[PDB]
Formats: sequence, C-alpha cells, structure tokens
Amino acid sequence: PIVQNLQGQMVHQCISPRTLNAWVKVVEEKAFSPEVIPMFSALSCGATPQDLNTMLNTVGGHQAAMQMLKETINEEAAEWDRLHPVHAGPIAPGQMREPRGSDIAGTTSTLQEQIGWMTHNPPIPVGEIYKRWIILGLNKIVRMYSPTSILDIRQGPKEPFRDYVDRFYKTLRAEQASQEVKNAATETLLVQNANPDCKTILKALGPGATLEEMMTACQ
Amino acid sequence: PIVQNLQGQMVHQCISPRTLNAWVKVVEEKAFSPEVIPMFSALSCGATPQDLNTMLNTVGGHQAAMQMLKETINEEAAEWDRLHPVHAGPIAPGQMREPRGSDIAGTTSTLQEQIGWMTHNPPIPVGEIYKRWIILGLNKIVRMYSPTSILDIRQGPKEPFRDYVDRFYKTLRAEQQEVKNAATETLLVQNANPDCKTILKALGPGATLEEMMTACQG
Amino acid sequence: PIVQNLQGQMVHQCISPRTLNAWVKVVEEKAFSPEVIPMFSALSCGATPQDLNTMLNTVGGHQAAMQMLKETINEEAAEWDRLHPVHAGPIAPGQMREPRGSDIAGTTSTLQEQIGWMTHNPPIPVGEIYKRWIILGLNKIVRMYSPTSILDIRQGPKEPFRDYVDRFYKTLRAEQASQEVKNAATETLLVQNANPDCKTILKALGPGATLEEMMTACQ
Amino acid sequence: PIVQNLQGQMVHQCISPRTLNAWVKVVEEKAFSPEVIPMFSALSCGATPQDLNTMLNTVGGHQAAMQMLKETINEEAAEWDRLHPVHAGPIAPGQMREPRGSDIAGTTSTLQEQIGWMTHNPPIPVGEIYKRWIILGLNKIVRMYSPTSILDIRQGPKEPFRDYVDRFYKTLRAEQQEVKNAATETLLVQNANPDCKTILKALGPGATLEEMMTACQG
Amino acid sequence: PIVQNLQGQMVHQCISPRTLNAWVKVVEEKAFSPEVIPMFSALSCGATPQDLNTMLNTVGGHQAAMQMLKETINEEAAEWDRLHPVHAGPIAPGQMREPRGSDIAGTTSTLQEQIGWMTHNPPIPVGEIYKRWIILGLNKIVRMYSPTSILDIRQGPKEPFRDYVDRFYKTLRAEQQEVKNAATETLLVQNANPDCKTILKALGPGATLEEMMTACQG
Amino acid sequence: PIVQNLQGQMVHQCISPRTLNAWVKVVEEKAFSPEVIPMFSALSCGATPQDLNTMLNTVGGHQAAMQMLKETINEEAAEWDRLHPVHAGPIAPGQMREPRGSDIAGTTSTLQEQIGWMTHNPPIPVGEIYKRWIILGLNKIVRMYSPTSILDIRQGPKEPFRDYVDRFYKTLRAEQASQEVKNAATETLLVQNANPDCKTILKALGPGATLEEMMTACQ
Ligand SMILES: CC(C)(C#Cc1ccc(-c2ccc(Cl)c3c(NS(C)(=O)=O)nn(CC(F)(F)F)c23)c([C@H](Cc2cc(F)cc(F)c2)NC(=O)Cn2nc(C(F)(F)F)c3c2CCCC3)n1)S(C)(=O)=O
Ligand SMILES: CC(C)(C#Cc1ccc(-c2ccc(Cl)c3c(NS(C)(=O)=O)nn(CC(F)(F)F)c23)c([C@H](Cc2cc(F)cc(F)c2)NC(=O)Cn2nc(C(F)(F)F)c3c2CCCC3)n1)S(C)(=O)=O
Ligand SMILES: CC(C)(C#Cc1ccc(-c2ccc(Cl)c3c(NS(C)(=O)=O)nn(CC(F)(F)F)c23)c([C@H](Cc2cc(F)cc(F)c2)NC(=O)Cn2nc(C(F)(F)F)c3c2CCCC3)n1)S(C)(=O)=O
Ligand SMILES: CC(C)(C#Cc1ccc(-c2ccc(Cl)c3c(NS(C)(=O)=O)nn(CC(F)(F)F)c23)c([C@H](Cc2cc(F)cc(F)c2)NC(=O)Cn2nc(C(F)(F)F)c3c2CCCC3)n1)S(C)(=O)=O
Ligand SMILES: CC(C)(C#Cc1ccc(-c2ccc(Cl)c3c(NS(C)(=O)=O)nn(CC(F)(F)F)c23)c([C@H](Cc2cc(F)cc(F)c2)NC(=O)Cn2nc(C(F)(F)F)c3c2CCCC3)n1)S(C)(=O)=O
Ligand SMILES: CC(C)(C#Cc1ccc(-c2ccc(Cl)c3c(NS(C)(=O)=O)nn(CC(F)(F)F)c23)c([C@H](Cc2cc(F)cc(F)c2)NC(=O)Cn2nc(C(F)(F)F)c3c2CCCC3)n1)S(C)(=O)=O
Ligand SMILES: [Cl-]
Ligand SMILES: [Cl-]
Ligand SMILES: [Cl-]
Ligand SMILES: [Cl-]
Ligand SMILES: [Cl-]
Ligand SMILES: [Cl-]
Ligand SMILES: [Cl-]
Ligand SMILES: [Cl-]
Ligand SMILES: [Cl-]
Ligand SMILES: [Cl-]
Ligand SMILES: [Cl-]
Ligand SMILES: [Cl-]
Ligand SMILES: [Cl-]
Ligand SMILES: [Cl-]
Ligand SMILES: [Cl-]
Ligand SMILES: [Cl-]
Ligand SMILES: [Cl-]
Ligand SMILES: [Cl-]
Ligand SMILES: [Cl-]
Ligand SMILES: [Cl-]
Ligand SMILES: [Cl-]
Ligand SMILES: [Cl-]
Ligand SMILES: [Cl-]
Ligand SMILES: [Cl-]
Ligand SMILES: [Cl-]
Ligand SMILES: [Cl-]
Ligand SMILES: [Cl-]
Ligand SMILES: [Cl-]
Ligand SMILES: [Cl-]
Ligand SMILES: [Cl-]
Repeated sequence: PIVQNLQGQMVHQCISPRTLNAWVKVVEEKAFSPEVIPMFSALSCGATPQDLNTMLNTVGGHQAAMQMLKETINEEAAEWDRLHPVHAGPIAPGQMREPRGSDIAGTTSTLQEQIGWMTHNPPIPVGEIYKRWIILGLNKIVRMYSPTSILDIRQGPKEPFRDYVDRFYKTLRAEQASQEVKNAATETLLVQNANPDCKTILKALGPGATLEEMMTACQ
Repeated sequence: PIVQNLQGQMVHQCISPRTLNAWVKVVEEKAFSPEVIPMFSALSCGATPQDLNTMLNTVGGHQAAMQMLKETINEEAAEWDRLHPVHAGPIAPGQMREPRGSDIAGTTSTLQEQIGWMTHNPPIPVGEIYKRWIILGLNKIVRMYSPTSILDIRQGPKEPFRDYVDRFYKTLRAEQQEVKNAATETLLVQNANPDCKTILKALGPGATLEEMMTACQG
Repeated sequence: PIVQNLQGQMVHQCISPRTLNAWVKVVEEKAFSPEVIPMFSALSCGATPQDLNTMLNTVGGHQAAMQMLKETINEEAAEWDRLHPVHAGPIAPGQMREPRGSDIAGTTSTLQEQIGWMTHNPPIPVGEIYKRWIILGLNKIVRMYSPTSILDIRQGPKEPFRDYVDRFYKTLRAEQASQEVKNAATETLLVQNANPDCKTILKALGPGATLEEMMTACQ
Repeated sequence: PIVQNLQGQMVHQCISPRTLNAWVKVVEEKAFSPEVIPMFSALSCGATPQDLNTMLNTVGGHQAAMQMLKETINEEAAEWDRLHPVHAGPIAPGQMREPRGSDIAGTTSTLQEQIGWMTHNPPIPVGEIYKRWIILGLNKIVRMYSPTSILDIRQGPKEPFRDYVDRFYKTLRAEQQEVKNAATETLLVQNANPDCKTILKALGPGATLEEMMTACQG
Repeated sequence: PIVQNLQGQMVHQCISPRTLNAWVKVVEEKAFSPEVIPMFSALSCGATPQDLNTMLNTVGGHQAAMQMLKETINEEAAEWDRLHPVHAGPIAPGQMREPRGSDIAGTTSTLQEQIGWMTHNPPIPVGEIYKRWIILGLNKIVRMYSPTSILDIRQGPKEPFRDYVDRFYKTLRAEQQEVKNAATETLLVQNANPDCKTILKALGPGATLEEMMTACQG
Repeated sequence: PIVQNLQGQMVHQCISPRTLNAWVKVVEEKAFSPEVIPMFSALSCGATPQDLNTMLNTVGGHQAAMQMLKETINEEAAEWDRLHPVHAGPIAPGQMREPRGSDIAGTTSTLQEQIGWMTHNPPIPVGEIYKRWIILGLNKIVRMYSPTSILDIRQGPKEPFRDYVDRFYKTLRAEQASQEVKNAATETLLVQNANPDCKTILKALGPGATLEEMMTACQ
C-alpha cells in the first residue's frame, strides 16, 4: 500500500502477510457472500494496482468468477481510455505520463509508476480507480452466485418473523442495486409475503411502521 | 481510523486486518449479547464513518438486526438535520462544509471529507457522532434479542445463590439507572428461593451484594 | 492507554484487539483464580478509565462478581469524594477540573478529560486510581470464589510433600491479606498439618528450616 | 528486505518470522499451484538476494523442482553476464563494483554489497532482478506440474456450467496471451456439453463470459 | 520493560500481551525443564522489577516452587543489604535514593522509582539485579525437580547410542563446570552398554562426541 | 538483535517472543532436516551472541546434537584465539577490548560488550562470527542425522522419475559440501541409478540435458 510516513510523505509499504492471508482465507470461507466486498475493500485500503492484482491472483479456485472479473476490468479500462485519451508529448522532469486503462489495472504500469501517480500532487489515485472497477466486477459475481431471488422469500406458517426478515434482507443484499430499488422491494414484498397471521397484524400497523415495530408485533 | 502518529500528527490509518477479523468473529460467536457493544466501541476506536460502515458491512447474517440498525441511524440523522439547519453559501478556502446527517453516516461524504472534519481545528468528530448512533441502535437490538425478562428470573429451591445472581444480573444487563436500582435490592430478594429469602430478610436493608451472597452460601 | 510518543509527550493510544481478546480469554479460561489479578494489571498497563471499563464490560458471564465489583468501586468512589471535596470555581485556561470519584471510574468523565488528567503536569493518574479500586474489588472476588480454607489443607498419608505444599500456598494465595498474615498461616499450619511421617522429620529440622530444606527432607 | 523507514531512508530490515512462516506454509499447503507465484512475489517484497535465497532454502522437499529452479537461475545469470561484460579496474571510493550473474543470485555477493547496490543512486535492483529469474523458474515448475491439458477439460452431460468453467480456467492458468485468448471463446464453447453448446451457438460471437454463464445456468 | 525508542531515548513500555501469554504458556507446557530459564530470561528482556513480579505472579500453580523462589529472592535481598549499607540523608534534587533489597525485588519501590534507577546516568540496573536473583532461584527449582541422577543414566543393551547420549546430557543439564566436564568423557563411556563401551575404549582418550557417536552407530 | 533506529544508530532490540517461539517450533517439527539451517539463519538475523545462545538454550531435547554443537563452537573459538592473540594494554576511552573466542560465543562477554563490538565503527560482528560457528556445527548434525546415503538412492521400476529426483536431491542436500562435490554426485549417480526404462531414455539425451529436459523425457 501507500501510507504516510512521519514527514508528511506518502510512501510505499509492502503488503503484509497478515493482509494476504486474511484475504485468501475470507474467500476460502465465505466464497462470494455479500460481506466479501467490504472485506476486500478494507483489506485493500491504500492498495496500489500491484497489491490489488496480488490479492486477486492469490485467490485459489473460483476462476470462472475471476475471469468474469477480468472482463469487467477490461470494460472499465476501455471506458477510461475513451474518456481520457492520452496526449502524446515528452514527459516533463517533475510530472508523470498520463495513465491508460491498462496502467490503472497494473498490466502496463510498473510499481514505480503506480507510486508516482498515487503520491503525486495532486494524486492520481489509480489504486482507488482500479479498486472501483474490481468492486464493480465483484458485485456482479455476488449477484450471479446468489442462490435465491427476492420473490421467493416467503414466511413459513411456523417460521418466526425475525428469521423471515433475516432471509429477506440477506437475499436482497446479494442483489446489489440502488437503495431506491431496495426500498421498492421492501415496500412490495416484505409485508405481502409474511405468513397469514403476521401479515394481518402488520397491515393493521400501516405502512408507517418501522422494522422494529413490525418485528415487535409479530413476536 | 484517525490516530496520532509517533510525532503528534492526526493522520488516517487503514483499519487493521486484526481489527476486522476480531469484529467479525465476536459477532459470529456472541451475536448480540450485551458484551458485543463494548467490543464494537473499542474495536472502532478513532474510526471514521467509513470504518464504521466497513465494520457493520462485514457482518454476515443478522440482516434483520442490521436493517433495524439502518433505520435507527436514519432517525438520528434526521434529528441531526433538524437541529443543524444548513447554511447555504460557498465554502471558504480553509474551512470545510458543515456535515449533514448522511455525511456523518458516511453515505454522502467521502473519506477525505471525513478526515477533514475529524482533523479540523476545532474537530467535528463525525466518527464519534456516528458511533453514538450505531451504539444506540445496537442497544435496541440487544434489548430486543434478550430472551428472558427480569421478572422470570427466580432462584431454584436447590440452585446455589451465586448461580441465581449470575442469571439475574445477566438478564438485567440485557434488559436495558432509575429502574436498574429498582430491580436490585428488592426484586433480587423477592425472587430468591424461600430458604435464602428468609436469610436475606434477617440481614435487613442496606446489605451489600457481598453480604447477601455470603449469607446464602449455605 | 496513554503511551509516550517520540517527543516526550504522553498521548492516547487505542486499546489493541490483542489486549481486548487476551483479557476476555483469561477470564473465560481462569475465571477468578488468583493469577487473573496480575493478568488484569498487566493487560491494563497505562489504561484510561475508559479502557478499564471496556475490559470489565467485555467480560461475559460472572455478572454477580462484576456487580460486586461495581459496589466496591462505588465505595472507593464515595471515600475519594469524602477525601477530595471539589472546590467550585471557573477552570483556568491551562488547568483541568478536579476529578470526582465518578470521574475516576469513568461514569461522569469523557475520554478527553481522562487524557487531560493523565497527561497533565503533574499528572492526576485517574487510570491508576481506578485500577486500584478495581483490583481491590477483584481481590474480594478471588477471596469469595476460593473453594478451600487454609485450615482444611492437610497432607495425605501417601501424598508427596511437594503436592501438599502446592495445595497449601495455592489456597493461601486466594485468601489475599498482608504477608504478616500469610507468614502467620505458614508458621501455624504448614508443619502442623503435614502427615505423621513428614511432620516428625520437619519438627527435627526446627523452625529455622527453609522451604527448600523442608521439601528436601520429605522427598 | 530493503524498506523505507518512517523518515524516508532505505534501510535493511530482517525478514520477519511471519514472512518466513507464511512462505513455508503456502508451499506446504499449495505445492506449485499457480497462486503460489503471487504469494512468493508479495512475501518477497523488497527482498535482497539473501532473503530470496533464504525463502527458497526454507522449502522442505520438492528438491527436484528446486533444482530445476537453480538451473533456470544459472541460465539467466549466464545471459546477464553475456549482456553485461565486466570492465576491469579499481573501484572508486564512492561507487560499487558492477554485479555479475552470481552476485545477483547472491552466491558471490555479501549482504552488504547487495545493500550497496539496492540503495545506490541510481539503484541497481539486484533483488528484483533475481526475483524475476526465480519467478521465471517457478513458472516453469508450475507448468510442468500441471496434471491436465486444456484439451481434456470437457463439460460433463450433467455438470453445471459454472463448475466446468472453473475447471477450464483453472487448467488454463496452469498451462502458462495470444493463445490464452485462443482457448477462450472457442475452445470453451467446443468443450461444453451438447446441451449448453447449443445454447452458446445461439448467443452468437461476442458473448461475454457473464452472458455465456447466464445462458447455461438451466 | 525499559527499551530504547526509535530515537535513542530509554522509555518505559508496557509488557506486551504476547510476552505475558508466552511466559504463561511455557510454564504450563514445560513446567521447570531447563529450557524454561532461557525463555524467562529472554521474555523478560529489559524488564523492570514490576514486570518480573508480573511474570512470576501470572504463573498458575507450582506455588511450592514459587514460594521457594520468594525465599531465594529474600536471601539475595538480605545479602544486598549487607553489602550496601544505607547512608541516611535527604536526597538531592537530581539524584535518586539508593535501593534496598526490597526495592530491587519491587516490594517497596514504585514503578517510577524503578524507572528512575534504570534510566539514571549511570544506570542502577535493578531489573537485571532482580532477574539475576530470580534465575538463581529458578535454577534451584529445576535442580530439585530433576527426577533422575546422572549416575542412573545407562545405555540399554539394544538402545541406540544417540538416544542414550540424548538422555545423558538432558539429565546432566538438569543436574546443575568442573564436574560437568567430569561426567563427560568418562561417565558417558562407563555407562554405555558393553557393546559400545568396547568400541569407545578402542577410540582412546581425546575422542570428540562426534567421533564417539559415529563409532557406536552400528 | 542489533537494529538501526531512525538516527542512523545501530541499537539493541529485545528478541521477540515470535522469534523465540518460531525457532523452538521449527526444531520441534523438523528436527535437523536441512531446511532448519536457513530457518535458524533468518530467525537469528542481526542476533547478538546472547540471542544466539538464547535460541540454542531454548531447544528442548536433542541434547546430544546440542553438545556436539558446543564442541564445534569450542574448536572454532580455539582457532579464533590462535589467529587473533589478544594484545595486553589499557583500553582507550572510545575503543573496546579485543574479543576472545569465548567472548564471541558469549560465555565471557556481557551483552553490553557484545553491543559495543557490533555497533563499533568499524563493527566487529561477533554475532555473525558466532553464527558462522553455530551453522558450521549445525551442518555437521544435519550430516550425521541424515538416514540415507547418496549411493543408495536408486529409482524403482515403477517409481516416477520426479519422485526419484526428489529423493536424490533431498539426500544430497543433507550431505553438505561444496557444489563441485554435489555436481560430481549428480554426474556420477543420477542417470546411472535411474530405472532401466528411464536410464536408456536419458543416456540418449546425452550429458548436456538439463534436469527439466531429463524430467520431461521420463514422464
Ligand atoms: C466501502 C464499502 C464497504 C461500503 C459501504 C457503505 C456506505 C454507506 C452505508 C450506509 C450507512 C448508513 C446508512 Cl443509514 C445507510 C443507508 N440508509 S437507507 C437510504 O435507508 O438505506 N444506505 N446506506 C448504503 C448506501 F450506499 F446506500 F448509502 C447506508 C453502508 C451500510 C452500512 C451499514 C451496514 C449494516 F449492516 C447496518 C447498518 F446500520 C449500516 N451498508 C448497507 O447498507 C448494506 N446493506 N444493503 C442492504 C439491502 F440491500 F439488503 F437492503 C442492507 C444493508 C445493511 C443491513 C440491512 C440491509 N455501507 S463497499 C459496499 O464498497 O464494499
Ligand atoms: C463505552 C462503553 C464500552 C461503556 C461503558 C461504561 C461506563 C461506565 C461504567 C461504570 C463503571 C463503574 C460504575 Cl460504579 C458504574 C455504575 N454504577 S451504578 C449507579 O450502580 O449503576 N454504572 N455504570 C455504568 C452507567 F452507564 F450506568 F453509568 C458504571 C461501565 C460499567 C463498567 C463495569 C463493568 C463490570 F462488569 C463491572 C464493573 F465493576 C464495572 N459497565 C456496567 O456497569 C454494565 N452493567 N450493567 C449492569 C446492569 F444493567 F445489569 F445493572 C451490570 C453491569 C456490569 C455487571 C453488573 C451488572 N461501563 S459502551 C457499553 O457504551 O459501548
Ligand atoms: C544463509 C543460508 C540460508 C544460505 C544460502 C544460499 C546462498 C546461495 C544460494 C544459491 C542461489 C542461486 C544459485 Cl544459482 C546457486 C547455486 N548454483 S550451482 C553452482 O549450480 O549449484 N549454488 N548455490 C549455493 C551456493 F552456496 F553454492 F552458492 C546457489 C542458495 C541456494 C538457494 C536456492 C534454493 C533452492 F531450493 C532453489 C534455488 F533455485 C535456489 N540454496 C541451495 O543451493 C541449497 N541446495 N543444495 C542442494 C544440493 F546439495 F542438493 F545440491 C540443492 C539446493 C537447492 C535445491 C536443489 C538442490 N542458498 S545458510 C545455507 O547459511 O543457512
Ligand atoms: C506480480 C504477480 C503477482 C502478478 C500479476 C498480474 C498482473 C496483471 C494482471 C491483470 C490484471 C487485469 C487484467 Cl484485465 C489482466 C489481463 N487481461 S487479458 C488481455 O484478458 O488477459 N491480463 N492480465 C495479466 C497479464 F499478465 F496477462 F497481463 C491482467 C494480473 C491478473 C490479476 C487478476 C486475477 C484474477 F484472478 C482476476 C482478475 F480480474 C485479475 N492475474 C491473471 O490474470 C491470472 N490469470 N491468468 C489466467 C489464464 F491464463 F488462465 F487466462 C486467468 C487468470 C485470473 C483468473 C481467470 C483466468 N496479474 S506474478 C503472478 O507475476 O508473480
Ligand atoms: C501488580 C501485581 C501483579 C503485583 C505484585 C507483586 C509485588 C511484589 C511481589 C514480591 C516480590 C518479591 C518478594 Cl521476595 C516478595 C515478598 N517477600 S515475603 C515478605 O517473604 O513474602 N512478598 N512479596 C509480595 C508483597 F506484596 F507482599 F510485597 C514479594 C510480588 C510477588 C512476586 C513473586 C511471585 C511468585 F510466584 C514467586 C516469587 F518469587 C515472587 N508475588 C507474591 O508474593 C504473591 N504470592 N502470595 C503468596 C501467598 F499468599 F500464598 F503467600 C505466594 C505468592 C507467590 C508464590 C508463593 C506464595 N508481587 S498485583 C498483585 O496488583 O496484581
Ligand atoms: C542467559 C541464559 C539464557 C544463558 C546462557 C548461555 C551462555 C553461554 C553458553 C555457552 C555457549 C557456548 C559454549 Cl562452547 C559454552 C560452554 N562450553 S563448555 C566449557 O563445554 O561447557 N559452556 N557454556 C555455558 C556456560 F555457562 F557453562 F559457560 C557455553 C550457553 C550455552 C548455549 C548453547 C546451548 C546449546 F544447546 C548448544 C550450544 F552449542 C550452545 N548453553 C549450554 O551450554 C547449556 N547446556 N548445559 C549443558 C550441560 F550442563 F549438560 F553440560 C548442556 C548444555 C547444552 C546442550 C549440551 C549439554 N548459554 S540463562 C540459561 O542463564 O538464563
Ligand atoms: Cl504481519
Ligand atoms: Cl501489477
Ligand atoms: Cl448477508
Ligand atoms: Cl424479534
Ligand atoms: Cl507512525
Ligand atoms: Cl494486523
Ligand atoms: Cl487477521
Ligand atoms: Cl463510507
Ligand atoms: Cl452478560
Ligand atoms: Cl459466593
Ligand atoms: Cl493487535
Ligand atoms: Cl468510560
Ligand atoms: Cl495459584
Ligand atoms: Cl521436591
Ligand atoms: Cl522505523
Ligand atoms: Cl513477526
Ligand atoms: Cl511466526
Ligand atoms: Cl545470499
Ligand atoms: Cl487456480
Ligand atoms: Cl452462474
Ligand atoms: Cl517508538
Ligand atoms: Cl502484542
Ligand atoms: Cl496474546
Ligand atoms: Cl512491583
Ligand atoms: Cl533439555
Ligand atoms: Cl548418530
Ligand atoms: Cl512479537
Ligand atoms: Cl550470553
Ligand atoms: Cl530437503
Ligand atoms: Cl515431471
């Protein structure tokens, strides 16, 4: 990663063995459950493109998902090149060359160049741009590897309402979209798919009931 | 988090893999027992709103509780907005814009803006404000996920007094001061078994818990 | 905790996850054996009142003991207030308000105030004062949760003297008092409660025998 | 390794016990799976040739692979010597002698000489040059220890398409761009089972892997 | 402990949770085997008397041994007092009072006084003086808890010579130089079995242990 | 160990508990397999003679090997004294006394003296000299505790060539000597002791075949 030293300088630091192992283990244990995305974002805090590639490369298995990840990265790289065409010319002593999409992804850039972009004034955060592309691709994988659809989450006749809401929002979380779309699913399905006993109790509470109030009434 | 380096400067630091792992494991092992709140508060020491969102996001399962958490955060965010009406105008070179409720919660603010507020002079501690909202919401979850009421904790006829007081105060802690002193000293005696109850009335009012527990050991 | 940086300044540091976990685990594994007190004192090295409350709050179970701990803290807090009545008046720019008993215990003081007291010149060590109260209460719990009394430690007819002395001082350690009282128990009971074979051997050694000499003679 | 301290100076640091243990364990658990190469590259971040030799030396077993590694290193060392003919002469007070192939590999150079080259201005990065040779040799071992050829990866008649693509690209990664794109998009379809193959021809050319995998889920 | 920071200053540092845990575990697993002494000495590197008391206090069980340890410490403390008679008088602004035996042992001295002695110029190393007393007492415990005498270590008629020498020197280490050389070279041969003994007399005096072990492999 | 601080000064640092435990564990798990030597060298990076003695002393068991280690150290210490006779005379304010062999081994020198030698300008690296002697003795133990001789490594009639080469170089590695002697064993035995099918294939490849080429042809 790029961390701050004691002189106000942003300097490169080696990725720690604990960080490497933590990322490998979370993929091993959780596959592509939704909580793997925050794990990846935090473990790649301040990462260079090289560090991001290191983390993705150390993943064992799930190579179909990782290949989909590469395709998403290339799409974002192609879009970046269309939005930032490079301007030919000799690079000045101080400055650094403009980064292409393949430079952000770390395929055509060295670590020294990645450090130069990230520690520049103002910084060009190729690590955060690359991380955005990876997380975009990881969100697609979480979508695809989700076993259940939100329309199939129905409360059982003897299932506690808390367990039903657990399944509802677990399923809703794996279908990543805007909150306007997640609030729409809730207002469309959560009460309507509760079991008959709890459904009649919640409709009397009215639409203005909080989840806390809904869960309290169906205890 | 935002911590002091070895030379007195407030700088941003990445949340450590040990901190992330510790928080994930304690929720996995303890769910929403009362001791999860101090663990969260300590593990989020110096956290930015982004760190707090990271920690809450790494929680697997318990999405009903975590959704209740979002609603509590939105309630506190709305109250913050009502108490701090925004003043329109261009931001001066040095200062930073005043934060809204969604900025404290980290949904409409960048990490750099959060660092700017927290390292400002004087600091706007958006991380501690957000953490206050989260702990408020986590406390609601603990109280709701408490299975037993203090009125149902009664000492068995052959149950050691120590084990009964363990269960009593464990339950009282989950049933989240004016009433916690109310349960103590009078509900505790009333729900003791007849054998220990008779010993405790002889002690008279003003007995410490140590004196109460010593008198009912045998 | 409050640690020293590289400029001679005492600054606040976050309690580490390793420290939190270590304290939780030692309570889980050892309950209130006597060695939990040194574990707590070392793990709370340099702790603020907030850190001390964090450690006590993270304890799962043993809530009867922890409630006795609160009562001991309130007694010491009440005594501190009786010995240090606060003097009303506006606090000067540099100085800090005088700490009440509830401020030392962290119930009416902020972390910022605790840092101010502990890093003041001269420091008011509210963390060490609070720690004294907690350890006082923890010593009472170790006393109460000790299963055996020193008068019941008697050497068996075939029990090795070393195992008997192990039980003797293990029991004596859980009854915390002054060493004058622990030397009294030893001079009153250790030889007198050895089995007949070793007892007759030790009485011939005389009162001036060291424990090493006593254990060597009864091997 | 040679890392920057908290004040901008390039100083030598001892390889940590965690780094040593991590490298030993990953070889123990993963042998020469493709993901062992990124692990080695990251764990040897900033390494001197001595650190690289330490890491390779701590490997227990697999001495046939490790001997192949030595031969690859010697081949690259010989090429370095042919491209950098040595210039005889006394070394000036300030500078350092030019490194031979065996100096980069750490067999004829001391740790102090390696520090001198790596911290020179401009630096002679003997650690990264050596690491390049090692990873080149490790890549040869991975390819040789790959059990299956990409031509033998065919989807079973009842095998889920996801599992088939997992095996396909796992195998393709061990079979170490002009031909890796060649297997993709046409070998992948050709080795699918008749049921999914018929769906994939209807998608037409230009289908992404996401579109291919979505179409053969059921 | 009292360690140097990253800038040359001797400052107090809290004993780490890893150091505490390591010491507790080694006593739990190894009791008072001889290798417990080096572990204690290394784990107490730079320790104050308070740290040393902390480490000894965290030991669970073995209270007979730990009481023998206290008596040894008191013996050394009394000898220190006899060798350093106290000089009455008011302490000057700069200096520190001379330490008694109980001050070195940490029973009558505060942590701040211990820091003052250890960071003084010249330093009064109360931590290393105390540690010397503790290791002296720990050595007495190891010797007392050694089950076997060197005279009872004899090679079996079919026991490999290597295993016999392992047991011989393991026992000799617990039986805590003038006599340790005495057991070596002549007791070692005398307690070998007749088969290896006959080989070792043919080697003649002056044989190294390597030569002795090589000659009795088969 | 002796590490560099932030002022360019080489200062003493305590040996870490992780380093102590790692060395103890590797001896417990690997005994005296050849890879224990690199483990020891890396874990003793920058070690003082005191640290080296600490690591050797913490070894449980294998006391015959450790005694052979002491004898090797004394031989090297005696040779050092013969090559560096000490010159009597008062030590100047700045300088330090010349180290004897027993000073390098840490038996007659204090930690303060070891720090003085190692941080001197120019440094007298007693830690690296001692480490050389220990590794010399450790190499002798790996030799002696090797169960197999290189002449007994013969490929089985159905044994894969890769497994045979694994055994060959594992055995060759435990007999530590110069590479000229290890290249001699390879050119004398590796092809000659392959099974008849692979042996005839390799002899046709000729002596100029690499190991990669030899292993590919006998797959
Ligand atoms: C970098 C990473 C790790 C990230 C992130 C991130 C950023 C902001 C927020 C967030 C914070 C507070 C509030 Cl108040 C809202 C809100 N308020 S609102 C209009 O009412 O919805 N929106 N959002 C999310 C949106 F970005 F829009 F600002 C809020 C979050 C929250 C944090 C959180 C998690 C938690 F567990 C409980 C909380 F209290 C807060 N995380 C999510 O909300 C993810 N989530 N998704 C669903 C879904 F899909 F099931 F509905 C559910 C959840 C959480 C649990 C209930 C259901 N994270 S990242 C991603 O890049 O890797
Ligand atoms: C930030 C977090 C981590 C926090 C906190 C915090 C702050 C102050 C105190 C505290 C300290 C000392 C005393 Cl004297 C009182 C007291 N004195 S009083 C009139 O009698 O009430 N009050 N309180 C708490 C109140 F806020 F009120 F000021 C006291 C605490 C205490 C610390 C503690 C824990 C412990 F284990 C044993 C102790 F000795 C001290 N923690 C609690 O007391 C929690 N607790 N609750 C109940 C209940 F509800 F069952 F009674 C019980 C307990 C503990 C076990 C017995 C029963 N923590 S956090 C979480 O916000 O994230
Ligand atoms: C401080 C410690 C840890 C050390 C060391 C050290 C120093 C240099 C080298 C080294 C580096 C690169 C090349 Cl090119 C050669 C070479 N080139 S050459 C003429 O063709 O032979 N020689 N040597 C070794 C010699 F010192 F001479 F410079 C080379 C080494 C190598 C590192 C290595 C290990 C590995 F696993 C694979 C590699 F690619 C490189 N380690 C060894 O070679 C040990 N080894 N021994 C035998 C034997 F005995 F079976 F043949 C075998 C091996 C390695 C595996 C195959 C067989 N380490 S230490 C010791 O003090 O604790
Ligand atoms: C130093 C070490 C650790 C390294 C490295 C490294 C460098 C660059 C890239 C990389 C990044 C993004 C893209 Cl877009 C491309 C691309 N775009 S392209 C035209 O389609 O090929 N190429 N490459 C790699 C090439 F060098 F070519 F530039 C890309 C990588 C990627 C990182 C990665 C891994 C992942 F898991 C998922 C990702 F999204 C990105 N790693 C690989 O791709 C390895 N890999 N190989 C194959 C193969 F062979 F089976 F196809 C497959 C994979 C990954 C899983 C699918 C199949 N690492 S190292 C080791 O040297 O020590
Ligand atoms: C902060 C914490 C962790 C503390 C402490 C502390 C302070 C001083 C001493 C201490 C040091 C050396 C000597 Cl010479 C004496 C002595 N000399 S004397 C008159 O002859 O008795 N007194 N004391 C104790 C007294 F404070 F008075 F100065 C001595 C201690 C000792 C350390 C120790 C432990 C050990 F294991 C073996 C040792 F060699 C030394 N610890 C104890 O002694 C506790 N202990 N108690 C009993 C009892 F009850 F069974 F007798 C026994 C023991 C130890 C084992 C034998 C029996 N710790 S804390 C608490 O706040 O958490
Ligand atoms: C502070 C602590 C941790 C210590 C220490 C320490 C100091 C010096 C030495 C040492 C170093 C090298 C040599 Cl050459 C001699 C030697 N040369 S000589 C005439 O032959 O005796 N003497 N001694 C030790 C004596 F103090 F005497 F100067 C030597 C040691 C050695 C280190 C060591 C350990 C090892 F495992 C193998 C080695 F190569 C070197 N440790 C011992 O030797 C302990 N030991 N004891 C016996 C006994 F008793 F059974 F013979 C045996 C052993 C080791 C295994 C064989 C038998 N440690 S501490 C604890 O105080 O807390
Ligand atoms: Cl690490
Ligand atoms: Cl890269
Ligand atoms: Cl989830
Ligand atoms: Cl509920
Ligand atoms: Cl820092
Ligand atoms: Cl970490
Ligand atoms: Cl971790
Ligand atoms: Cl955020
Ligand atoms: Cl509880
Ligand atoms: Cl009780
Ligand atoms: Cl930590
Ligand atoms: Cl507090
Ligand atoms: Cl005990
Ligand atoms: Cl005994
Ligand atoms: Cl540093
Ligand atoms: Cl480490
Ligand atoms: Cl480790
Ligand atoms: Cl080397
Ligand atoms: Cl793979
Ligand atoms: Cl799929
Ligand atoms: Cl420091
Ligand atoms: Cl630690
Ligand atoms: Cl720990
Ligand atoms: Cl003390
Ligand atoms: Cl031993
Ligand atoms: Cl042998
Ligand atoms: Cl450590
Ligand atoms: Cl030493
Ligand atoms: Cl090997
Ligand atoms: Cl092969």
